[PDB]
Amino acid sequence: FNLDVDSPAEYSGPEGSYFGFAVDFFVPSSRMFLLVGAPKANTTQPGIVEGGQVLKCDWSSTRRCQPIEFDATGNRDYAKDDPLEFKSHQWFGASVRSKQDKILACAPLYHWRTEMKQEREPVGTCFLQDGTKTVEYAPCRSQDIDADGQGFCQGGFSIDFTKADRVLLGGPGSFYWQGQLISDQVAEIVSKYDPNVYSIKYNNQLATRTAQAIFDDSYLGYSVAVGDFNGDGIDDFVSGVPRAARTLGMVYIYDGKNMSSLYNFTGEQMAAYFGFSVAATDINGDDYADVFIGAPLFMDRGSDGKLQEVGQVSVSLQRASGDFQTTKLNGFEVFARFGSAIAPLGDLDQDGFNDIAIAAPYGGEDKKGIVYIFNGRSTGLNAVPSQILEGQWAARSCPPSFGYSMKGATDIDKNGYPDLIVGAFGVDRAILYRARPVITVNAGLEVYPSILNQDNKTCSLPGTALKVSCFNVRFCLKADGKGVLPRKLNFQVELLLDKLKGAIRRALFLYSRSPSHSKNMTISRGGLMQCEELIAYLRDESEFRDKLTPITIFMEYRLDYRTAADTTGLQPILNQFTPANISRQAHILL
Amino acid sequence: DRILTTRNGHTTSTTQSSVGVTYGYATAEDFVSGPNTSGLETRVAQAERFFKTHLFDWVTSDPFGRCHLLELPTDHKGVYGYLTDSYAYMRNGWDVEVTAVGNQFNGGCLLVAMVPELCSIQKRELYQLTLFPHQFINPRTNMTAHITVPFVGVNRYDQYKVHKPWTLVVMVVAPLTVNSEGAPQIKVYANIAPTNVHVAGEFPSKE
Amino acid sequence: TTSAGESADPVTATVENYGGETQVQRRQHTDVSFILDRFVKVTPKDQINVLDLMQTPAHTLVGALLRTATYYFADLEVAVKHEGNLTWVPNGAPEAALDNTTNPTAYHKAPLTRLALPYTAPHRVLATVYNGNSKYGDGTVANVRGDLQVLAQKAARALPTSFNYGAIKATRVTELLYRMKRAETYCPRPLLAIHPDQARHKQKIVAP
Amino acid sequence: GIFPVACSDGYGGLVTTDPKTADPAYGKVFNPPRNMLPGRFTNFLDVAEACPTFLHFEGDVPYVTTKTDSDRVLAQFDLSLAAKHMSNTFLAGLAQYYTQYSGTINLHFMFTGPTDAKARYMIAYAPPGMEPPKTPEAAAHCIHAEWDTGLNSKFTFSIPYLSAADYTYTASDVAETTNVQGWVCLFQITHGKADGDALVVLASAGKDFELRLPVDARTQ
Amino acid sequence: SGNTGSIINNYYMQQYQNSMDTQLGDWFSKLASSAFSGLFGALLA
Ligand SMILES: [Ca+2]
Ligand SMILES: [Mg+2]
Repeated sequence: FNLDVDSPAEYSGPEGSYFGFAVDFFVPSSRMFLLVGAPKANTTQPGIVEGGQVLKCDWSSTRRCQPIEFDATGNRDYAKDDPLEFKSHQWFGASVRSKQDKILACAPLYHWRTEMKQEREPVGTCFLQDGTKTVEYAPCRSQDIDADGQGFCQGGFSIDFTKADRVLLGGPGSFYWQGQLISDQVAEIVSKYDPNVYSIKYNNQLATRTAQAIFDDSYLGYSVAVGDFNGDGIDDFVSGVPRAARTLGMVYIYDGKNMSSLYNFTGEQMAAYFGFSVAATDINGDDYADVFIGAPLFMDRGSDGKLQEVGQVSVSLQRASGDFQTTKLNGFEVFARFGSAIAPLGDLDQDGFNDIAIAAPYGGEDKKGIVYIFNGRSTGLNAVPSQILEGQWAARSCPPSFGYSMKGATDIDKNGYPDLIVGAFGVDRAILYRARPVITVNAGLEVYPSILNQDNKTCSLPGTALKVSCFNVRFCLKADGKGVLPRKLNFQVELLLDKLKGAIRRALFLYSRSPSHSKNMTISRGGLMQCEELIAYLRDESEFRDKLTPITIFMEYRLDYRTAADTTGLQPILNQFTPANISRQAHILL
Repeated sequence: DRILTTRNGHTTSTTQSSVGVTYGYATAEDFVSGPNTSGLETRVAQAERFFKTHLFDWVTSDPFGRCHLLELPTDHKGVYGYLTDSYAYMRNGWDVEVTAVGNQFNGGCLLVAMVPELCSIQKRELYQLTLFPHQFINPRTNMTAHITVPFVGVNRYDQYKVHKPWTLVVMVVAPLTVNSEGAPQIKVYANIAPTNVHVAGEFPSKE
Repeated sequence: TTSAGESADPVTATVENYGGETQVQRRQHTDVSFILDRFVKVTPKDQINVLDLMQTPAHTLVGALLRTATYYFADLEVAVKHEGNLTWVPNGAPEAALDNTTNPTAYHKAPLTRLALPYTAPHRVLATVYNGNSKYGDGTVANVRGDLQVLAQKAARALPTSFNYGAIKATRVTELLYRMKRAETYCPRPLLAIHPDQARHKQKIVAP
Repeated sequence: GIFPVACSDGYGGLVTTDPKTADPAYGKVFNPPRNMLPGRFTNFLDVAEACPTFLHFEGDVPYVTTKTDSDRVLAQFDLSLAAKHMSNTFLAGLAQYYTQYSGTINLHFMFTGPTDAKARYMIAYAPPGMEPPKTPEAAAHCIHAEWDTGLNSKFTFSIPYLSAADYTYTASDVAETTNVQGWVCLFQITHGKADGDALVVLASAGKDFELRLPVDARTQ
Repeated sequence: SGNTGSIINNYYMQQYQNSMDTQLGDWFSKLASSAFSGLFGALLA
């Protein structure tokens, strides 16, 4: 609820290159780097155009996006006068998952001919960068070939990293479009790979082979997720099956230790990609991952009879063992695919729990896109959104779909709150929304005494010799919030008296002789509760009429966005579900 | 001068338009007393009778080569098909008899053929179906074709649940040409009969 | 000769019916035991080759002329050009018995080693086409498959390896040749010559 | 001493059609018995002589249709075993694996019309040397034969073997396009109400038909 | 007898050369020799 929509970090790319299909954070473990992969960008290999590259956008100082390609080798050969690999239009940049220093730039649409016959099998290959080493990881490239093998496996579709340095790869088209999730550690990638050997086969290859006949054309591994789902600490290998049981959708959560099934789910609507985009993160508070299943092609049962394609995201909460609670989260606008750009946010505001961002690509005005922010709480996950986002540039032939590639759980603007890389491949634009420093503001209004006698006569009205009833108004202000931001918060305190009295107000101050008062109170963040006390008296008996309406004091303060910028130049924001104005009452006896 | 009424067992079949019976591949049966059965075979004389079946409806829109292939033995729901589910090894010949009754004012002809082990044919292969035991039917001359063949096979006794040696084939050589005075649509029937079956090896009962 | 047109008994209206006479005709070159016992090339695999006669091609002489018969009996002698040692194995032994040398190996004598094998099949007479062919069965497990699983012309392939004469295994066979002698054939099948697109199939005949 | 021989040169190579039999390696094999098993043929001509097989006409059909116009040529095909009309016949199936033949070729002519349609036909053999005849008047001066459709509905006409040489090539020459072995013409002379009715034809080996010198067609 | 052309006797006996056949206790040559010829009706010269 603190995304910088005013002046975000704009990132562009080449024309017709789909700049914003696979983005990820990168930290040279300071400095930060963005990873925006363009699948149809110009490559440095001769004779190959629109192949794909990984542009690393520099956010520090000035935005410096540099097109980077790891293994830039040309089309290799095997027999004679026949290219072994066809990198032309390979769409290099469909899934680029990174972890600290490792950059996993996968490519499922990488073609490779058969070692026994001249063909063209899209087997997919990944280019991994371990710190400063450039290696290639492609488990779906060995003895297995077309049909009864891994020819259409497209290794590098659903990739993710765990906590024990285990690369999780998942190809839906493995073995007659069934699927296979091969996870191999980086030690076997940097120590077991050889560019001279074409049949790459690792030792500890934990995956799932063929099964029966009903599992054909199921896309086993369309979305992956990491976390604990059985109780062992090691992150498991979640697999999404969109085409399970006459096209319904089931999620097969495999163990991340010896490859074993744990729990199975059930879809909602037939043909809806029940498992297109998943995100495993804590949302309840128990240090357990909670997979939130996406559903782009879902049609909610409306009241007009005709169904509307709005999408659905199921929010599952894991307790101690594996009791996942499903919470139906319906979409919004029609033709929005609510459940495609799902990315965990983590400690977005340091409120004790983690948050998550779910953006609607094909939704929004003019088919642009609206990024829905879902902040966590003590119970579970909020259903209603908190901030509505819009697009910037327009599109050409491909639909815009603002908000497709996005990650999180990694600080990038150096302040403690992770931002959101909203990468849109339709408009070829990657816009980075920065997280504004959330300020936990705690106000206060102590108007004593409570009861107000009409004939009390305590103070003395200056300028005349007629006593009137008076009361003390002591309003306190306090600010407390984590992050890197100037503590000198210039709050614009607006003092208002008698909100009900439309008519003539009965309560006015003494130092200003006016009901509405303007005060500039600049307090400090994290220090002490800076309070202020003043005296406010009541009008004379021969002025007002009603003697039963309580005095409702309404104070409305607003942080002046001027000197609140530092280093990054970002304006902080207040806490969610916390109004910047308060109002109390004062009874008047008769 | 003509004896033109056949019978097998207690069922007869009289036709008055028989051009003649064609004995295919042999006039007499093989030695039924094999060494691969240790003398535990026996003849079932009660399997020898006809049983009728329907093949297709030869109409005027059928071009050259509308063939029909039914594998013998087919589903016999009588005495003969009881032996298929009660004995493992059995052998027999066949004496088929197809009927294509129109009148003597239709035209065209359809070839009838008993052919062993028939699968995966071409329509270019149909020009040489004459090599098998065959007998033409045209309505200008006859109505029936009566072919008789012995047990052929890779080995002496057969497992009919996993193997079908013969295949009755009728294909149409000239199309049916009706006239102002012919019959519009003729229907091809057939009554098939085994000859001298010999079963060996009793199955256990299904109970 | 006017005949009964549908009885399908053989009729030979000879050339004497319009004057003239017939000559003495000799048919040695069309005998079924003379035309089949000559060497034919088949494509080999690298090491293990079952000695089935229906892996002879359909364009060659005694492969397209062996498929004229439904049932055939013939003793096989092979001639194989190889390197290493070539062990023949009889019908129905386990394929792990190809490595053992007690089975009839032939040591390498340059250039090739021809050797006469007996009919080792259990059946009285081998065959070419089975009905119904490919019936585990009928058909193993699913298996499907996709789209080309229904429309496919790969069902006329036999599965029981009992119509084989056995298997030979060497280090690398290069060219192995079949011929079949004392050949008896039964129950003829149709034989096809290739289809002309012209008025007559004119090919370039040999000429000085 | 030992018996001296001379290991002669030029002899002893592997010939693929030789009458040398290979040395045995595995003896004492007794086959299962096969005696009096049905359907045995000995020579390939006896299958070709006892079993006639259809021809090929325009439209991939074996039958020829009667013609209700002034032109009376039912079919006119050149006489070779590599012809277009003879192609699907079994007789030209095994004559694709030889070089040269001699003897008669029987043609069988079955009429498949109704009982009220009557017609009569003729078939003539035009020897090579000039153009084949296009009318039944001009083809009366060949070695011809006529028949009409009645009770016995099949007619068998044995093509004579006329040639200079004693054997004629079963493969028509690739370059030479005159077809100097001969034509065979079959006509209709008249027909009574035989429109749309067929004449299915067949071909068989003759009484004195014998082939010679086998080679490998190799699906050419 | 086949495609043999040797007038000498074989070296290996009969049973180390072929597979011996066993009796237990042809067609198309009889079919092609029963072929009808001549005419069907009364011919003239
Ligand atoms: Ca398709
Ligand atoms: Mg389909």
